[PDB]
Amino acid sequence: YTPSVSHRFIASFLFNNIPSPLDIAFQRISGLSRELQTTQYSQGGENARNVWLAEKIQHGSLHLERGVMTVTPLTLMFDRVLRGEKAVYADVVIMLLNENSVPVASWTLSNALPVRWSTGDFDANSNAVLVNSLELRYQDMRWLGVKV
Amino acid sequence: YTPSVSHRFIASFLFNNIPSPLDIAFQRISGLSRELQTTQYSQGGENARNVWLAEKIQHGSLHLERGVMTVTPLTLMFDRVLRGEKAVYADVVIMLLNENSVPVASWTLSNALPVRWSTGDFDANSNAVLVNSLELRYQDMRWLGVKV
Amino acid sequence: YTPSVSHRFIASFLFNNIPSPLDIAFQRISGLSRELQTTQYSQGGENARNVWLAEKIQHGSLHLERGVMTVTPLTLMFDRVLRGEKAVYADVVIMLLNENSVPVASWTLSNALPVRWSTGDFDANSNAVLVNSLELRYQDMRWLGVKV
Amino acid sequence: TTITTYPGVYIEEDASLSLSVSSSATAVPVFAVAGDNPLISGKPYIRISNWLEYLTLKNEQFDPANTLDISLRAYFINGGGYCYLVQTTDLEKQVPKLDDVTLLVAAGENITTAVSTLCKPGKGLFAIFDGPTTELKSDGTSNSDYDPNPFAAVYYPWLTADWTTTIDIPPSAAIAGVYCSVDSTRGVWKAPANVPIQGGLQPKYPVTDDLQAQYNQGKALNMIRTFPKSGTLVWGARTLEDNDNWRYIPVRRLFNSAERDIKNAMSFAVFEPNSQPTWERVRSAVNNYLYSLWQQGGLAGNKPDDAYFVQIGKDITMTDDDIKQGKMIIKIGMAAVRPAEFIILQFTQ
Amino acid sequence: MRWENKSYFAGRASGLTINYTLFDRDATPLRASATLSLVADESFVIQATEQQLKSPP
Amino acid sequence: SLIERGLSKLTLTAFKDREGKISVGSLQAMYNPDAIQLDYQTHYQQDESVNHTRKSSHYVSSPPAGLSLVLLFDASMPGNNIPVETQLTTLKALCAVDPSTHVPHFLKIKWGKMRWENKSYFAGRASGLTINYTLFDRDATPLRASATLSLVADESFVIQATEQQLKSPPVTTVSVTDMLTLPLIALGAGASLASGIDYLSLAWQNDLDNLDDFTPGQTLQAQE
Amino acid sequence: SLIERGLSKLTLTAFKDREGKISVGSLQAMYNPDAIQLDYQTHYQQDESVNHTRKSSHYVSSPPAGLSLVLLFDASMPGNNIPVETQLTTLKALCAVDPSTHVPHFLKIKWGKMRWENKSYFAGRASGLTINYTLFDRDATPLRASATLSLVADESFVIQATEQQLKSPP
Amino acid sequence: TQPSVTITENLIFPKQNDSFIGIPVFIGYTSSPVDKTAIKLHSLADFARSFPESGLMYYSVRHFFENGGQQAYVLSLGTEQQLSDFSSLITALQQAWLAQTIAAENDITLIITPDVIRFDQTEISDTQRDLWLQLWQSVLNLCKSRRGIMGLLDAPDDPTLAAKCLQQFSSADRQWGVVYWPLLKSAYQDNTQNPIVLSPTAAVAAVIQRNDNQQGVWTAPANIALSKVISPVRAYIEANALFNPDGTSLNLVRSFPGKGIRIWGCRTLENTHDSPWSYIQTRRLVSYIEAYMTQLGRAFVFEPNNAITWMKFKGQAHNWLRQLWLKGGLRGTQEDQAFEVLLGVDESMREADLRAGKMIIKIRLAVLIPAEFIELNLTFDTR
Amino acid sequence: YMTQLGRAFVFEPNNAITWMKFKGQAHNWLRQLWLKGGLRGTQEDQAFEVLLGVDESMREADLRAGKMIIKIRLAVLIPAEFIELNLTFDTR
Amino acid sequence: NYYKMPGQRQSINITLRKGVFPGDTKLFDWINSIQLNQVEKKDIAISLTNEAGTEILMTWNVANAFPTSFTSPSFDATSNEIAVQEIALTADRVTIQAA
Repeated sequence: YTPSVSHRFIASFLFNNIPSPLDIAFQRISGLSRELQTTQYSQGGENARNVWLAEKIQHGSLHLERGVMTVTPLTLMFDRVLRGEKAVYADVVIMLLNENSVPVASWTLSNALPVRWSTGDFDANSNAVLVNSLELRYQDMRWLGVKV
Repeated sequence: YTPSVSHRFIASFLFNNIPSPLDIAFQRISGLSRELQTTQYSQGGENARNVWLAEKIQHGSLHLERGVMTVTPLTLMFDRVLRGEKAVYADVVIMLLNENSVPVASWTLSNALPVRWSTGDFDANSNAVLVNSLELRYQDMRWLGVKV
Repeated sequence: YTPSVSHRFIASFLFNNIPSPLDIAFQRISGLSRELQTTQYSQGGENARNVWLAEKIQHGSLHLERGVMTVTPLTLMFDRVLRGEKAVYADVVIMLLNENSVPVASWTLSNALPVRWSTGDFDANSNAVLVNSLELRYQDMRWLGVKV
Repeated sequence: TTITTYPGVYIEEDASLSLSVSSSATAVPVFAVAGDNPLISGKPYIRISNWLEYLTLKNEQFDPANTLDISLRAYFINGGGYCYLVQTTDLEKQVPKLDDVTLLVAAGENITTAVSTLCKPGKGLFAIFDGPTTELKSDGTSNSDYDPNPFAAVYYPWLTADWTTTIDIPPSAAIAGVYCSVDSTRGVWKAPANVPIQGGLQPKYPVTDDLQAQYNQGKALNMIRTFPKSGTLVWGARTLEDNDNWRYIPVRRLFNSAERDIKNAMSFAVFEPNSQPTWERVRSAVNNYLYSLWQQGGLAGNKPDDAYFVQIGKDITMTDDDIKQGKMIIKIGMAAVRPAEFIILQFTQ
Repeated sequence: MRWENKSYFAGRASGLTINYTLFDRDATPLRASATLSLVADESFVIQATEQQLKSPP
Repeated sequence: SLIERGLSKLTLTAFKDREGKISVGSLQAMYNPDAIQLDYQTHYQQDESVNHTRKSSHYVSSPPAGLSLVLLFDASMPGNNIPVETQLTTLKALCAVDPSTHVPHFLKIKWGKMRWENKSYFAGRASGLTINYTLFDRDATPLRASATLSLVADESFVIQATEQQLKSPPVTTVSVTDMLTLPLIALGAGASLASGIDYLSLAWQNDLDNLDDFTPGQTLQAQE
Repeated sequence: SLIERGLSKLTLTAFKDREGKISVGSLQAMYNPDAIQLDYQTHYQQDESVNHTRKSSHYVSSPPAGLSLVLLFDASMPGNNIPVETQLTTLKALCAVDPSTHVPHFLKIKWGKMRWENKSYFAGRASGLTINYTLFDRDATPLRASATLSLVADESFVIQATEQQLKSPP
Repeated sequence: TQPSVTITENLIFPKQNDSFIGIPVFIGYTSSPVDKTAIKLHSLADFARSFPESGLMYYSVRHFFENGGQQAYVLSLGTEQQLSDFSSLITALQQAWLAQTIAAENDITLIITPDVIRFDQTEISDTQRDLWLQLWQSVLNLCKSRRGIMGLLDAPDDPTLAAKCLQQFSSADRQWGVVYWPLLKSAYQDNTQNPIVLSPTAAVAAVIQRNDNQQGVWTAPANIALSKVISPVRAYIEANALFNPDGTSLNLVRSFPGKGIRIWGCRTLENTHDSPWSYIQTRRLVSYIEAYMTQLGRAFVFEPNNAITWMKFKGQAHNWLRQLWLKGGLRGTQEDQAFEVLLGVDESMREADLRAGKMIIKIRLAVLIPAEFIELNLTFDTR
Repeated sequence: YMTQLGRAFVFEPNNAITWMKFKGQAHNWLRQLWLKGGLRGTQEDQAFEVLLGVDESMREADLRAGKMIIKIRLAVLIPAEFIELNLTFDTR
Repeated sequence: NYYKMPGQRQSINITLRKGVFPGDTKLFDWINSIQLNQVEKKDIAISLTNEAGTEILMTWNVANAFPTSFTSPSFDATSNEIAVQEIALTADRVTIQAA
């Protein structure tokens, strides 16, 4: 029942089934969530119970944080999409590592679309690293591993 | 009149009337509430009193918090529902334990439907345990015990 | 002109004109308020004054908090109403006591309807007493006593 | 079934009753039983913990034609705890052997002699009698056979229910259940009256205000009456002595409970040196208990100085002769709260 | 309440809408609201008297 | 309730004829509607006169009463095994044109103790049926759909005739009490009659010897 | 399902005649609609009588059933290579007036196991078609467009006759 | 004998749980002998189950049920063979077990004796006048057996004798007695086809019980039409001496052209001008308020006699009275005018009262007055 | 049903936690059947009742023997076999 | 105007210091008996005494005290002291009685 820490993790991006070896280090990755949307229904004479009806499933978005560094393939894809060029999908594999760099838990995302890139403020009174904030929207989620 | 502490509790999930022995430990369970919806009515000549009319009863949701651990039947049920498969129900019994592990208070929820699974953030600067957040919506609640 | 403290008080519930002796101790009782709803009217040539027209009177709600304890007649009434059974009324008398347990100020509420029962969260990291939260909606309020 | 051979599920189709049991330490009754009862024959006493234990020991189905069976059913359905069964002829011999017994309940028997011997000051016992089985005499002489004992009370009339036959339930069995419920709920200082009688029990005869007016003074009888909206209630809380002290059951029974609790609190001082350091330890124990009792609401007074006092010491409570004889003497005085009994409505236009 | 100089409103129903919003388990209606609208239809005797009162012969 | 707490279900029954003597089929709703609306309208025409200053309006044919419901059909949650398409097919078939009479079926709506304006049933015919499909499976099987139903009242002729003559009997009977006069008796007896009755006609029908030839406790009759 | 989990696609087919003996073309929707509405109406006339106090109404002709859909066409996301103009051109041509019969084509709507009230198809003719272009390329190529389609039922005479005599046999 | 649908002449008697403010008891000789207990009847079928359908008692009970009655009690003094004369009936009503049986039953609120009509009334001697005075006192003594019971009384058939009885009646129990006059000619017929004459008190009791649920206990039960009544025995023109605005008076039962036979009075026997119990609805209203405060007071017996207990009673009593005032049951445009409740260690009691174990509550009420007379003064507009 | 539910608790620890799990589910299923019209009663306590405890249904001797005793009470409906109609005249 | 009144009384906290004796673990056994929120509460009395121990002069009474902390001796190899344990108690009331 021993739980897992949340400060050792890795992410990999595959572009046309080629993994990117320079895009695995991130300061922060947001949590992944799935929600089954439901609507509550009320009957005529049933005034003490509730009925919930299932609907389509909503996936969350992927948020990453990273400092300013040399241009990598992930940056070039993000620049191209936000430049006004043809949209391109990417596949992302997020892995949670143990003390032996073995992924105990892993989540795979299909057809991730880059949709937002923001950068931190230029502040003359600050002592901080300039950090890029990226957001992607994907079509499907699937988890593999011995833990979850 | 001696009150009860809130840091000793157990939760049991029954799938097809078979209890799950590995799904009894949780970091947090949200409180259970029932509300009687009412509408205020105003008469013609009555300007000093209020009249409240009863309506249907609204049940709250069940929220659970747990760390990342080995795969258990509760996890497999949640994954199946959120993967787009047929919806399935579960029965949950929440018990408040005393110093002798005797449930002084207990609440049983009928036909609980998994509707959400979320995980914590992967933060490289944190010192924390990765925690899953689960939410369920049930049809009815009934309480049994000697204290409430 | 000596003011009164707000940490010594008592509340009594009457069911069918029978007081409940076990339902007098509460951790907190919310303040009782009355409001005269008004709408502002403006004349044609009157641009410097205001006119307020009176309307019906709105009463507030009654909120109580209490720890988990042995089942009492107040608990049974609340459970019956929130289980879908026929709605029932109760009369409440709130008293502010002085050093001799003499009620200097008292408020009576007519036809109070149980509308909400809630309980605190089960926290494994907490050091606190499990607390029930009850709310009732009544028809009329009337204060008696030498102080107010 | 009762013979378990294979692992799995067994099916029974029985009709045995099932009740609930409370726990009150200040109400531990002893039921007088006729000697002809097979269950009690050959034993000094029998302790019954619940209806389940009694049915197991009886090894028979519930018989409404047995006076002892209905009395225990009425007693347990009213919230009574564990009790003792003692034959009537053995009361004066076996009751002193039992240490936790507080109530002496006449379950339809004649315990006049036992009460006159056991229920005395300092013994910490209270007796519950049975009223006459006939109609109340309007001359006010239906209570002539009861001794003016401040440690006893009488209840009238006998009760019947759905499961009744030519024999009627004695009122003592149901009342003793009321004592257990009131003590565990509101304390021993609250009057064991104005409370509903559980089950379908109903008085066999109707008593009006005029009838009760004769038997509410002197050797007073406590009535069980039915009121239009409140059902069946216990109407009366007076002992058999009409005095400024011990007039009411709550005052007499509160002192009985306090004397027992204080006696247990400072029983550690026996076979200790009879010197001042021991006396201070005993005073601390007694004062600690009395303050706690006042906090619960069992004593009258706005501050503890108005509710109780404890005195112990040389030349205050004891002399040289008392000390040399091994005697330690303590003075305790506590004020009890007396209930409101008569409500008067004054109407005017 | 006076309905334009008279203690009563004389007329005939022109519309009635009933909305049922709450039911019991045996479908017994527990809450319902009725919207009622009438059109005036007065008596001929009162009209004649009021006419000859304000315009006497 | 009085005995048990079963949940009464709304039922729809169809017949070929107005009197309901040839059943067609039935359908029980899987979910009761949470709101039911009944509508009554009636029209009047103002009276225009060249010589009268009276203000009055006379009655004109009132449209039939209307009823509206919304039913929900689901086949996705556990315990809901009846396909949505089967229930929707049955519901539409009951509201459709009969192949024999060439007119739509006559319907009855029953639900527990609910009374639809003095009767345990609402008799009428479908005037509108809208269906919205909102959820489908991967093989396009409909999983959720809601049907909006609206009917117009169409009652039986036999029930209408009996109720008419019950409240307006062809012959009425009265009882004579103290200090009653013949004009007073005719007013009470003639109240229920369609055309009333006069004191002379009432006397002739009862074969009275004179206008005061009756005693208290006697009974009198009045015809049309 | 029972064998596999493939996604069925809604299809639209056109014919020159009512019995569907001459096919014209077909179009498979690239995105299934998320909602479908079916509308049925029927009219009654109240009976007026000078000597009868009965209240009754008699049936007047009912308008044909209506169906409404919304289809989405996209040519910007990856994997969507069929041009939007081609799909829209095909869709209208199926709903347009036939040059030989001088009347609009007869349509059939089929989609998986969906039953359009006791039949696996909806038979009718287009009564309305609204197209909204919302995204264009730099050369004005339409990238996104939505078509709102509404039909009215027009069934075959042979099926109507057979069903009539099946339920009311001679 | 297979399961089937069949027609039966039997009757079912399910238990009834309804309650009413005013329940009468019929005291008189019945057809068959019974025990000393009071039988409760929920309909005319219950009477037939216990007694044969004949005699004066049967028709009085039938008249009660056909006038809107719902619940009644029957107390039998013996078999009909034991009726001898008027004085014997007075002795029978003066027995000792009658008061105990009535007091034991808490539902009885009204008392009716249908057997006063049987005996002859052809002599206007002072012996008869004394006999009637004894009967009224005997019934009023039964009402004193428990607070809140009111007796519906008969009057001598001869108006001159009845007027004599009203003037010479002397008692301290006037406020509990109500008298109606004259006898009624019911719609039922005997074996010789003659109409059966009944006392009006049977129909009045049904009216009182019905009126409480419809209009309220504070509404006068007068000006209400009776059912199954052919005609009063004597015309209204003979009762000009039976109404005294400043003395004892009857309640006339009278007929109108087009309105039927109606009750035309609401006064009790209370002859004092300034006494507050001159009207039946006023006396019954206060007994209705007393009954509730008795029920509320019972919950505080054997309770601690402190200020907290008093506030619990005072809060609820003030709550209930305000609700009744807002329903039109009390007179006053301000809340303090309608009622006032006093309960305290110095407002209503003293320290001696607490020592004795007493708890004294002071209640003041303002009641409404019926409209007995309407005078119209018509004057010309000086314009 | 209770046989199938009971089988899940064989060879399980005999403590208050196990009893509450059975009691919660059994009370859950019976109420669902009662609300479907399968049991007679206007109140929930009238339709059924489940007792399972160390003193409600068992004793310490039963626990030592390895037993677990559940007491269940039910109220069932009665069919309508005969219908009798009594027709009387309205006395008005 | 300016009004001042006493408020609510705070809880009483007590510390006791004792040496470590062979075979004695009574104080630790008390604090180690806490299960979840249940513990045996004891009354505590401290008395100023006659120089010979046979007479009491003043008594401090403490009601319903239960332990909240226990401090073991610190093991120092350069010290010349006696092992001393400390216990901390929380109570409700304190009263002073003059002998």
